[PDB]
Amino acid sequence: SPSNTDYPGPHSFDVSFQQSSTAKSATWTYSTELKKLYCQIAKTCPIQIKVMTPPPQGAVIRAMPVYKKAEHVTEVVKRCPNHELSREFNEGQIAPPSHLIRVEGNSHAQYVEDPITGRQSVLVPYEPPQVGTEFTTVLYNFMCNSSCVGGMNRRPILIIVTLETRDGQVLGRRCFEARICACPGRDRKADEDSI
Amino acid sequence: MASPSNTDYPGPHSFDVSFQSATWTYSTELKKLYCQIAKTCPIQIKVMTPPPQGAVIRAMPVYKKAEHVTEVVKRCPNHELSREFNEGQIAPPSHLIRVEGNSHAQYVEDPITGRQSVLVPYEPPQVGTEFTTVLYNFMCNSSCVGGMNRRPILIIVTLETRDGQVLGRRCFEARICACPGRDRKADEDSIRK
Amino acid sequence: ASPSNTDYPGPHSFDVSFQQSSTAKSATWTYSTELKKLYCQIAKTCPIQIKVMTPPPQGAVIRAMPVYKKAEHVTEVVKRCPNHELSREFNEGQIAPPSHLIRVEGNSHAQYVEDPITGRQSVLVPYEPPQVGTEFTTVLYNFMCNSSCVGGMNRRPILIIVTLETRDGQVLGRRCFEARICACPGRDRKADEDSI
Amino acid sequence: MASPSNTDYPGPHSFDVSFQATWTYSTELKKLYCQIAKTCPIQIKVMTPPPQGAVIRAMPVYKKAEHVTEVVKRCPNHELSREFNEGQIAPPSHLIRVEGNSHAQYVEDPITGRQSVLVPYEPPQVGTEFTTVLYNFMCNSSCVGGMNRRPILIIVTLETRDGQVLGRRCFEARICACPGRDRKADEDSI
DNA sequence: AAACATGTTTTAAAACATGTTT
DNA sequence: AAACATGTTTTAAAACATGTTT
Ligand SMILES: [Zn+2]
Ligand SMILES: [Zn+2]
Ligand SMILES: [Zn+2]
Ligand SMILES: [Zn+2]
Repeated sequence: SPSNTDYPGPHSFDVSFQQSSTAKSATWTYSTELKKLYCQIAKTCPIQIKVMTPPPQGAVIRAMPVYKKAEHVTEVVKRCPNHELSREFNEGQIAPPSHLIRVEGNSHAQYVEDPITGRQSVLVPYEPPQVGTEFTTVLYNFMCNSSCVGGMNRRPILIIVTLETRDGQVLGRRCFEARICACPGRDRKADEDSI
Repeated sequence: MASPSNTDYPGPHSFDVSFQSATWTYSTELKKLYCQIAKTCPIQIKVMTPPPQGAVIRAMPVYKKAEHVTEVVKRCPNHELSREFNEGQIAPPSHLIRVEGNSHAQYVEDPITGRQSVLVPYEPPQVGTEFTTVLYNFMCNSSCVGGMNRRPILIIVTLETRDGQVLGRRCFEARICACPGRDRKADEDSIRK
Repeated sequence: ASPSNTDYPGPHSFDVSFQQSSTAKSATWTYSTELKKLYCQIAKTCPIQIKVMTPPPQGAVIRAMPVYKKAEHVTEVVKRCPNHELSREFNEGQIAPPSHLIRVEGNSHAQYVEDPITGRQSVLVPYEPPQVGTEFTTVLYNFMCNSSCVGGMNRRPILIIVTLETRDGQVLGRRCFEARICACPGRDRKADEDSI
Repeated sequence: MASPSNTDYPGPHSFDVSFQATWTYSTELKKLYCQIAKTCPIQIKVMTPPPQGAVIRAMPVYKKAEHVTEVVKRCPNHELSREFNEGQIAPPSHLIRVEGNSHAQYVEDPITGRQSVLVPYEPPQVGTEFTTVLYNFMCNSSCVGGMNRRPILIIVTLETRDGQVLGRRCFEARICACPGRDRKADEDSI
């Protein structure tokens, strides 16, 4: 299984979330001290990238899901069959109906499965912020609930976003848990009460 | 052309269907069948004069709400592809309704309408029995995402001539769920308005 | 492969049967003919009646071998649970291997045997014709574990396979019956009977 | 010698044991009902600190005189089974085990053949009034080949580094499958 | 024999988790 | 949001099966 350890690296690589409009019906929200994303299915979810020094030539940003619990860590993470086949969300998408993670607003995006591992992940060419901007924003879409039967089956997962050299050398990586449910607002308020 | 009829039609042979926290339960006041997935469901047929020759009994599911009637009712992709319940089995894996205990049961998909149903040759009751019994199995829960997506359905059991002329028809709503007992009681209190 | 359990009267019309089952409510054993099943308390002696219609050959023998009833289990040898196999109780000064489920009492020629390849255990007795004026040759069997013995039969039904054989193990006849070794043969039998 | 004593002896340090489902304890019957292998928390209390290498020993013994002389051990089934015996520092025969303490040491008396398990005594955590010991019982009371439904008593003893007894408390233990049911049973029985 | 004892299974009820409707 | 809907899990109670005690 692939690494899931925070490694800031040569470019002080960092992922973070802009304000989580606590406005009850927020499409997604983020608990900082839980290191957890609460996102509704398919809704676009902006992620912030910051680097302390410019990265290599044609560096890239990969996003890969993986289960949290040790017992499942071995098993790939993809969309449950119901979702993989159903008409919704698939319409005319440049992404394979199996991949749980999609990037929005980037035709340079490119999805991928590893012949060997057969693990699914989406890559995007790193691109520095615009003038007077501190972050590079990447738009993500998560295509199944963390409760789809025939998929995550209510089995927690976490996203492993990593920065890499055009040829796969790991320049940095960060990780957060992701529960994609119907009420991120409520499921977060509650999670913050279990303690 | 139009969506299959759902009006009761006793017909010339006075065709009627009836039912005897168990595997299922039937509310007569709501004409609705509550039952667990894949479990066996006994349905009682009754006629008052023997039906014709190759007379058959066909069961076909169809959505209850007008908003959905035009969509064929089938199993969700999950269940249709799963190994579970489809191992040794002659029912095409997509068919919602199956019949167990009858080797003559034949599944059919309309070449034009694409509708799926399962027929059984009609046979009179056993000697001293008043009912011909048919054993039905329902292969998806009503809530199956990718399938019925909790849209209510009606079962349309129809007595037909060897060549598909309808001789009788009875209907009832079917709610395939995990706790027929609970859910039925729910609907019952719901009207306790 | 798993040994055969089909009745085979054979050339000598070999048959097995049981005398009165004395019901008594507290009988040490009882046999249901309609279920071909023997109900009997552990260790208590169990008389079985053999009958032939023509004398068997020379060193002809009678072998009794237990085997699981259900296909799911047929391949597992039937032996005593570890508790009983190690206990002093019953193994006191016995000539019989402490692991063997079936024993025969009252016969010094009885010989226990474990198949070197199959590992199956059985007990043989040299065949002897009935006493003068008697129609049956009687064999006294003892069953050393209750059916429910954890670590052993674990409530898996068994069948007893009594077989008439040639001095060199060629089978001449075979009869079978289910055996339920329990604490209240009376109760349990009545149970199975009401059950149907 | 004679069979180990079972009389309560608070001793100089006012040694006492008590209890805070997987188990339940009846105070009126001084009897512990609990499932096999499931963890059982027991609360020790002293009023003055025990000596140096002071230890807490737990030893099972039959309750009825008819049986007191027989060592209490695991039935052959459980003693040989792989189940509960895989990676274990406890000898597979010992009825009583302690979980969560690497210093726990099992012992068999060379002469009496009795088995028990000791744990070095340690004062409660700061702001806690009880030292807690986690006990596991590895056979049901009914185990054929073992306890064969003969009731037992647990004898938890506070001892000096060299086995001089400083305090002793006792309680009956019934290891079964439904502590709840069985306890209610004994309660109605009276 | 009848009543009990006691581990297992079956059934029933609540409680959860989480998506939808009002 | 608040209430509901609905499959899963947890807990509780009965019912079994079967050996022991009275
Ligand atoms: Zn899905
Ligand atoms: Zn389905
Ligand atoms: Zn045994
Ligand atoms: Zn044991």
